[PDB]
Amino acid sequence: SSQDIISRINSKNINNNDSNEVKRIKDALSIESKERILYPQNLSRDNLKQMARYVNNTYVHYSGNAVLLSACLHYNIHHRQDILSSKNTASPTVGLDSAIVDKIIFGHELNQSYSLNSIDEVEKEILNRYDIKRESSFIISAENYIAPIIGESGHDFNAVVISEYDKKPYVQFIDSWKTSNILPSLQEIKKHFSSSGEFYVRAYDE
Ligand SMILES: [Cl-]
Ligand code: NA
Ligand code: NA
Repeated sequence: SSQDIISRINSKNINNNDSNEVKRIKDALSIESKERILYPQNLSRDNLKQMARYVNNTYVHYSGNAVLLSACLHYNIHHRQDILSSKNTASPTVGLDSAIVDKIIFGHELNQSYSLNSIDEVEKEILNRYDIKRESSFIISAENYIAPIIGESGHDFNAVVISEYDKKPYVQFIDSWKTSNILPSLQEIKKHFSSSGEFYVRAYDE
């Protein structure tokens, strides 16, 4: 599947209004294809921390862009391998659309949920999907995430359902961009939102 990403990134069939965005992705993205030991089928919380650390290969003093980081991490989780990572030096906020990122990484726009009104409701929706279909990995899009200095802004992050021995499955939120706290608790991540709340969930399906 990594070779498909390479084919799409380099293709000539791109509207030149998108070519700058695609060049930004190309410059940021690294693809490690060497055959290595996979992560386990049943992921641990520790596995998620290692995966989140891997995707964010930005230079010191650069933050990268959450839309690209979250897509990379989602892709890696899906394949149970550290394949994609970002060294993006471009803006954390502007110049990357989730639609273009999804087309590049996954080969299509991912289907988004209906809008959810709180991170609590996100958690419940994800647990519902896990209960019914055992869907366990998602990209979360938030409309009014409070980022340092800039304030309310769109933000993408991840969530994975972790199933530990003899414990109820729980949602682990993962924010590979927020390197101060890459595995926030619900309570912690809620601090970054006021009531101005809108969230969407999406996931890659093969
Ligand atoms: Cl910014
Ligand atoms: Na950095
Ligand atoms: Na935090």
